[PDB]
Amino acid sequence: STITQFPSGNTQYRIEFDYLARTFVVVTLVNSSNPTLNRVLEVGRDYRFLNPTMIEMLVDQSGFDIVRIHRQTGTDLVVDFRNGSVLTASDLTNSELQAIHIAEEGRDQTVDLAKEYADAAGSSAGNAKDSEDEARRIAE
Amino acid sequence: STITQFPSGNTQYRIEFDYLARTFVVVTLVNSSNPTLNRVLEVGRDYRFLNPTMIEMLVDQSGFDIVRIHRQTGTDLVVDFRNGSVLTASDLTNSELQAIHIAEEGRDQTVDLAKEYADAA
Amino acid sequence: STITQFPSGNTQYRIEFDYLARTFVVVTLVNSSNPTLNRVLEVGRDYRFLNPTMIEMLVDQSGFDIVRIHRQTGTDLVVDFRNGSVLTASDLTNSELQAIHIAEEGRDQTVDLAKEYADAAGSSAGNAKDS
Amino acid sequence: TNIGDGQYRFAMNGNALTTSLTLESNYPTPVSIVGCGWEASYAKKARSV
Amino acid sequence: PLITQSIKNLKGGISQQPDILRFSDQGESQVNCWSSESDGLQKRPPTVF
Amino acid sequence: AQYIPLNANDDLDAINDMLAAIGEPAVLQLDEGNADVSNAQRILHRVNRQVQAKGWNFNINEAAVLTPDVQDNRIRFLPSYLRVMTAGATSYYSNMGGYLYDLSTQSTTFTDPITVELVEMKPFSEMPVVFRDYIVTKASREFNAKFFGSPESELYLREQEAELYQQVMEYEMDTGRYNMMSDIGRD
Amino acid sequence: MAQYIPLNANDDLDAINDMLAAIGEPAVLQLDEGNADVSNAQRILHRVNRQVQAKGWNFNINEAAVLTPDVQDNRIRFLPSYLRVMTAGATSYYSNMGGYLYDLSTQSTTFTDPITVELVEMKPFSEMPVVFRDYIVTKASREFNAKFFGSPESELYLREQEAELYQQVMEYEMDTGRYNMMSDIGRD
Repeated sequence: STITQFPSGNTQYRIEFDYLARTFVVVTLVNSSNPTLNRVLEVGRDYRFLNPTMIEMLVDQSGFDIVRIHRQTGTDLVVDFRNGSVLTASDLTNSELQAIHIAEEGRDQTVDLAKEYADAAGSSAGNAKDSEDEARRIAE
Repeated sequence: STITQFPSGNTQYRIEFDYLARTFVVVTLVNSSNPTLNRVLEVGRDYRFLNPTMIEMLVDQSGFDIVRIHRQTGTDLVVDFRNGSVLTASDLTNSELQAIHIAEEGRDQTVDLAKEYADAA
Repeated sequence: STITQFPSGNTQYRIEFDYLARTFVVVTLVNSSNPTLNRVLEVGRDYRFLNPTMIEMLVDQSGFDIVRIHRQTGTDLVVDFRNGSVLTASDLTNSELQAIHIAEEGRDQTVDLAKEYADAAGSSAGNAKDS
Repeated sequence: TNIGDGQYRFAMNGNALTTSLTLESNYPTPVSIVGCGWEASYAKKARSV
Repeated sequence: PLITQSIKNLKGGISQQPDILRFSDQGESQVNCWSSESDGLQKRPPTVF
Repeated sequence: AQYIPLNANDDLDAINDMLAAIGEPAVLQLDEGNADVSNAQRILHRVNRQVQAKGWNFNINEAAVLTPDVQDNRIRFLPSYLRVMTAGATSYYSNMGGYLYDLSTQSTTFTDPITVELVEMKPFSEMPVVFRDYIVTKASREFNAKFFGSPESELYLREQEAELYQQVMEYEMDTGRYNMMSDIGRD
Repeated sequence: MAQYIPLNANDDLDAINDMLAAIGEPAVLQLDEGNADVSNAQRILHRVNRQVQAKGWNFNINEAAVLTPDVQDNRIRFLPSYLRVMTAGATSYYSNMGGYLYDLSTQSTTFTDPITVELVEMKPFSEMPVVFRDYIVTKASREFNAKFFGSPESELYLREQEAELYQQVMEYEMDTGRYNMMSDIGRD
């Protein structure tokens, strides 16, 4: 849910996930055939925000086919607890949200590479084991 | 762990892992011969809850041999902090256990499945 | 990172990642030639903690070439909260850091272990087919 | 440690001839109670006197 | 409509005055009874041989 | 989230809803309890029986065969029967000593099977939802009125009951079509 | 969020917190099960949702649905998620009898071939349009106030709120469908 891809050619695109800061959003141009010519866009000279959930494009989309948008949260802490201060709800809320988000992209990343390897191994093992078991049992 | 398999031909089954909400439990019937024959059950139509650690099935077990139960934690908040309310330890405990559970499942589940298939062969 | 390699035959070694407890760090001795080889060392009789950033080998053999050091965080609540106690910043920090560390651990070892388990199952099917 | 003042309100449902209330504490902290009260709904079938 | 009244405790004994002048705690006859101070009417204890 | 319930039954929930009118909590089983749990069931059963015996499009069975005995020619009168009539004529049927009596012939001796229209009774847990809600509200009104008079618990149940009655009406009107123009045709 | 929608919200907890507001008490912050109020409120909310969903709406009525019998014994089950069962344009006789589909016209439960009907199923609370959610919450709050705690000023306002929401639900309903009365009547 944190990775989205759209066809290239339009001028306006949507954002379909939550984010804590505007610097956690990355935009990339993708060449499906040869994935060695990808380029990363930067805010201010390539794209501009319009509202909190939609952006615009200001560059030439020639030679590319897919536009990819994904989220990348940082690792540095946001709130700093110090003795003698006063406890407030907002600090706890932000602290919780950061960890939940990070775990989200971690799982979303790992499942992608895990699943095909897993079910390929499983299907091969099951097919082979059944073939061998019944084939040998019928003979004797 | 976060995955379990049981033989079919029974009426009741046990849940051993830990969860925070009853909508985080998934039940699936498994066919060893063909992976494509696997199908996912659905609450109310197929099974019902007796007590926090009991389920009763209501469908027939005709062409299946393995029953599989695993966990999938949600993504929405369970505890919300507002000023002027009473705060206890269980609140912090659950608010942290959610983030622990998500990462644990995401790291473990596929590898444990590899365990079971590989040593089954 | 989380995975490290060092050549064998050195009294002193260094760790390069943070941790929450000395029990989390796991060190094992590595030989590339034999996968069925590669035992794992233990505290006390095999190595001792000189400096929380240093490590030294008490006993070493001459049948291995590489040592393996990697992190493995547990899935238990380090901090405990009870009524009628005090709240400290250290608990609030470490409790959050735990899940974060788990994330990069899993991100690294999952895809790596996939190869060994998948091709082990495949090889087992392979010899099972003909014999 | 948290030590302060205030007021606490909770819910009590049932008939007045069957419910009961209790207080307990085995923590290393002091305790002090001042007052209490309740609210209810009444129904009668015959004037007194 | 309906009127009602109640009696709190039965601690007085018998009385032989006209009924208009009696109190609300005095009955008419009382045989083999014990008028305690905190449990109301009871039955007298037995005798051992 | 959601509200996946534990050990759901269609009778205990109705009893709990009836108890909620006064303002008491819920019970876990009906095997043991005080007078109230044993006071609500009678009213619920009576209201169910009374409502079910009004005639609806899914109750009335036009064709039904009753078969006499073989030893002594008579027909019994089971206690589950509610209405006995005839399709398109006048009828004279009644009960006399647990048997079927025909006033026209003044006899209780049938010889061949008869076809009539009758309405039977069903358990509470198989009626459509709207009927169940209507019955529960109707029972709750009486239960509140007879044992504990509160002026705020009333004045709301009537308003709810009117809407439920209406809803039952439009539900009933949609099962059948009832076109008057039928059975007419000519140049 | 101070400006935009708060992040990762929970609908059921918000509904419960709004329900408790009519009494005059602060939030609950966990939605636990030991507390007395939550258990009482949840049943009322569920009942109101089920009752409101079962009136028939343009986005809720599936005209053409297929039911099929199993193999061993020719019967069709009656799931507890069914609300209304009717026929498209003719009189129908359907009911439940011992957890099975019963046809009064033929007096049997021996369907042999797949049939087509028109039915209405139930949906989770969090997957409904906004105005319906607000209407349901207000209706549930009225009952909760009426039965468990009698306040004299919380009422006399919820009634106006309910009427105003009912109107809006109505013109929302009339807008999805066009309903032209002409409907293909043409000739020279």
